[PDB]
Amino acid sequence: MLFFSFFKTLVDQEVVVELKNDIEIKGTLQSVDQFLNLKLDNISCTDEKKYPHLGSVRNIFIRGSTVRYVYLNKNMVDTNLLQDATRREV
RNA sequence: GUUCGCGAACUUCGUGGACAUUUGGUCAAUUUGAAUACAGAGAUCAGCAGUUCCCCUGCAUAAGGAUGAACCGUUGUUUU
Repeated sequence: MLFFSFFKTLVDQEVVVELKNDIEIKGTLQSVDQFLNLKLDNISCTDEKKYPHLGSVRNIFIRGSTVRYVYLNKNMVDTNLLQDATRREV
């Protein structure tokens, strides 16, 4: 519920998502749910070989388990609030 | 006395003017114990940068504005 909240707080965000099977895709995050899935608007290029065989796909739904990271910058994410939340929880 | 003019028989008589003078004119230079010299030793043409003041142009520093750029940021067996 902490992490879900955090994800929600990142609504409307151009972020790169590296998947398990060598798939790195950029996109503007829209919807966030209990199991941490990502629907990204406007799919753009990150790398040439790793980026998968898509083109006209402008909207996607990433399965939450298959993500390795969610590549944020240092100007795109919460931190000591998260820490506080963690502390509060057991 | 010395010249120029005119009257009478170049020559001479009768005659009217004019007749000072010197200072102010030393080549220097060198060889002398008068000779050599011989007037005395860079020119002209043309660039460029400098200096000052201005104007433009580009950069730098100071300051001081104006404005842009998407989008949210931080304190009982499949997604654990």
